[PDB]
Amino acid sequence: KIPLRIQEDGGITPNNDRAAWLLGLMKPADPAKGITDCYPLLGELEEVFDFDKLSKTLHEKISRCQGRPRSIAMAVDEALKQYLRELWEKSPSRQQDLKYYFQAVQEYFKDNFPIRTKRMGARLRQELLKDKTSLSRLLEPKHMANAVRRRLINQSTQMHILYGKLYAYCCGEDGRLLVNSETLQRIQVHEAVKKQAMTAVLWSISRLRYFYQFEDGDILSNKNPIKDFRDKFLRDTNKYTHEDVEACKEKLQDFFPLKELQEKIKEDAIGHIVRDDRKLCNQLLAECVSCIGELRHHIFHYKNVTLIQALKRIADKVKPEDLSVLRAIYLLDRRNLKKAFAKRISSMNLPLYYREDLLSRIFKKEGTAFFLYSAKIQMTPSFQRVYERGKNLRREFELKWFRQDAQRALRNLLLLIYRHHFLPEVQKDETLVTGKIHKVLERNRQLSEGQGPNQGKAHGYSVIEELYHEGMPLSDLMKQLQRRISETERESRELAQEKTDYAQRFILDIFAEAFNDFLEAHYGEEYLEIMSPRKDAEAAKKWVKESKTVDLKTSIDEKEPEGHLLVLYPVLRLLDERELGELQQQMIRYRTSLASWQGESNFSEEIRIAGQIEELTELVKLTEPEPQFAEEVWGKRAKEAFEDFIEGNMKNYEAFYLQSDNNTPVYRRNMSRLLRSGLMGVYQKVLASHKQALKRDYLLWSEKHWNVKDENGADISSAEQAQCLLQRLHRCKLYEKVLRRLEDYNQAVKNLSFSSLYEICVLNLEILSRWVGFVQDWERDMYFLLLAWVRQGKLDGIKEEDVRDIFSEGNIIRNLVDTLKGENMNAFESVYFPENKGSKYLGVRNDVAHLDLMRKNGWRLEAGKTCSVMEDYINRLRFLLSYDQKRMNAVTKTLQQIFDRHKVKIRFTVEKGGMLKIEDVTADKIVHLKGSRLSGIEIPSHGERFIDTLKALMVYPRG
Repeated sequence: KIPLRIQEDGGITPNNDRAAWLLGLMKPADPAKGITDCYPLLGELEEVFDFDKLSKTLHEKISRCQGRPRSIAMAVDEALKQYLRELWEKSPSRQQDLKYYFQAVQEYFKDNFPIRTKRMGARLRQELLKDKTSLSRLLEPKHMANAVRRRLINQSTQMHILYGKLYAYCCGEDGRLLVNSETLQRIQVHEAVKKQAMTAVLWSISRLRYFYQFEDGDILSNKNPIKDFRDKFLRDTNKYTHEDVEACKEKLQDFFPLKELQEKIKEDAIGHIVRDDRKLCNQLLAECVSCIGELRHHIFHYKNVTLIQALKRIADKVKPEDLSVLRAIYLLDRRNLKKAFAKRISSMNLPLYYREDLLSRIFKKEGTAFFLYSAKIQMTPSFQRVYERGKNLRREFELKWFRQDAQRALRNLLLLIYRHHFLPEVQKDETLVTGKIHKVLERNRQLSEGQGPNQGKAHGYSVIEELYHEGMPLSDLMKQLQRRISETERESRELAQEKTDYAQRFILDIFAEAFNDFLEAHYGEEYLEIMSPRKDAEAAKKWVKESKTVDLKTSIDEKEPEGHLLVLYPVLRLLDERELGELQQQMIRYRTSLASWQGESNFSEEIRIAGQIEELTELVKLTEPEPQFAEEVWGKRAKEAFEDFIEGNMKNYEAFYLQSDNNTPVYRRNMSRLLRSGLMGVYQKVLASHKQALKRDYLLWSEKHWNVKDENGADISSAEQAQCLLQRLHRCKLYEKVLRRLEDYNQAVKNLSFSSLYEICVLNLEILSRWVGFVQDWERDMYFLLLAWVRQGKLDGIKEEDVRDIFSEGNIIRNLVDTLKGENMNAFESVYFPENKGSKYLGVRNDVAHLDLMRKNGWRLEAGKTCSVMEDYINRLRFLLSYDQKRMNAVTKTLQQIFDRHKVKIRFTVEKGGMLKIEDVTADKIVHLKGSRLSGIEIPSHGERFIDTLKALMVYPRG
């Protein structure tokens, strides 16, 4: 049962004694009164509960355990139960509160002194029990009393948040969602999509700050100072010279297609605006502000329970009539779906490995069924996972497919058919996927019988066979498979991974079989040409000239863009590829969850609109502008962004930057991506004393001439021979230097080509995006916390309306301080951690939400501070998220996961007062020839320069 029940008169009543007890725990007291504790009942209980005698008795019991962690744990638990029992017996008047208090202390002692060590944390705690200092600290009467209080306080806060969400959704005006068991899941799904949508909005505002060259101010506000600045921006010739105009147009080009728009109008109402460079930039920026500004103050607030309803409301206010420039760009990019696929084909070396006749055989065949984006539902595997599983399934067999730059082109070719042609047909008919289920199931049963009886436990598809009969559609079984994943994950973290693996393992098998069969029925004879990759220089050149003939099929109307979809376009076009993917997956999860529901609203639009948004996301990704340069552009932003990272002068290193064009011409693809991210301003100040392009790396690349010889004594003079030599041994110390030389060669080429710097730039944006997500979780939690406090008369002088003004006006930190005064401010501050006080960690939300780390000014400290900038944010963020646990300690857990993804390791040390300091960032150790014969060769996954320059970013100011 849900611990709260929604009444007919608008109130909410606890559904259990524990719920009411946790609801009534908090009772604010003003500093004028003697009471300074917001939880006086806890004070009375800790006065009753003598922890000194507990500590003394437990120490005496442990003294006879001879230091054995298991014996110590048993002694503590028996003495615990004894002491709890006489405390219960001699205290009859307060038994109800004591019940929950012994529940809390038992939970604490079970967490710290685990009886059962089937989990890693329990084993680590038992190992820590060996240290005398650790046992002495854990036995402290006080420390052990404060932690018991904190566990009770955290439960009270979390139960109060549940009150806020139920009132905000199911009791606001007319009960938008009927109260039921499924209510909690529906609210979580609605909140998840909104926060991600809000997260994408904050990333777009950074670009507006970048374009206007304006900071420390709300660019989206309509007050007289800021509004006047934007209206006359880039208009006055006296203040904004033509060179200033050129710089702004260059930044906008990386995101919006401007040269294409100007060319189209010249070939052919709004021509006067576009023909002038000054007016085109001014008008386009203003329309983005109007769409983003109203989008910011619509996702939250209460007239729109769903994100879709918030989009319709903005569409009515912001019509396409004043969005004329946005409409023109939308129509151009939708119409330019011919070139978009043409450059996509060339980008993956497709025409430089295959002839035109075979390429036209697949794509252009009496009208193609290549759709831009299928309505593929959640859990459908991506191409990469199925391809890796396909070869592994072939590995044991070594079907007719999944056979083995040559392999890169084959993977790229098979990706295009999978995601553009195979999936839409799977959506139409499900017999391709559902019909192949039995073949996978029968194969695994034979595998199980091939093992010993002692190893045949936990058959992989045992549960799947129970769920599966003959007749359900793919989606229905897909819902069934997802149903088992969600239900089991709530039971145990250990079994969640072991049972999410068996579900996904079957998922990879079933899709591979259908993909193989589908290819036979459609191509048949072009098979042997597919895996016959032939290099051809002249083939690529003709495809570049003769292009823009391949066609795609979309459901988007070609004449009238819809009102709601047009609002999203400035937000989507101002995001990077990493952010676009994250938002797209949320709509897939949102739409899929909606389908399983049977709510009494008939929907019929949320499902339809969500599919439209996903298709629009794919269109934006394909039509990404690709301006090479305009001759002078090289002697511009591109030049004044990397000269400080290169030793000597650009006159040197001429051989490396003037190689064959291929896919990396005189302009580096990485060098263009670094500028687009907008972080080069930060790196010119932080990583200034780290030369990315050195002479030592250049000398090693050009003058190759290794002393190494082959197995026959012949010298190696090219990396191609060594790679063949390295792979030849793959299929003693002589090959020690062979792979070491290649690894040292790779580090030089990665440093010179700026591929090492781009790795950090992707790494840096992953850290920032996670911190923005933490802020969104905190902001929505405080909204529901204050909402419940206003109800049932817990806050004073704060009416219902004032809370909505704090979180829906701007500068939440400022309004929260002003509105909450005296008792309320003290009551609100009783949930966080005073670990190192500071009394200013609430101000880190502005630093994260506004993305101050993406600017030169944001990378600065104060006189008092000593820890580095990255170390500074972590401490405040941990304090900010200290209102509840898990999230507080997830700041460093996700940071380690992100570094793990890049094959790097980071370590943190606990200082005095709980402050965390970065000790070192060490590279991983990838092993080749593992286990086989000699001990596995250990080599770092990254070079010396990459680790050193990554270290400086993490500790910019100092240690």
